[PDB]
This record gives sequence, structure tokens and C-alpha cells, in this order.
Amino acid sequence: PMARNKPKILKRILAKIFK
Repeated sequence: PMARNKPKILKRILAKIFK
């Protein structure tokens, strides 16, 4: 289960810079 890795939050914040 993803807990340490939060794909939802991480990729969103990351999508601001890296789409």
C-alpha cells in the first residue's frame, strides 16, 4: 500500500514543474 509514497500528492506537486 502506498503510504511513504504518495503518488496522488507527489505527482500533482511534481506536475506543476514536470508534466
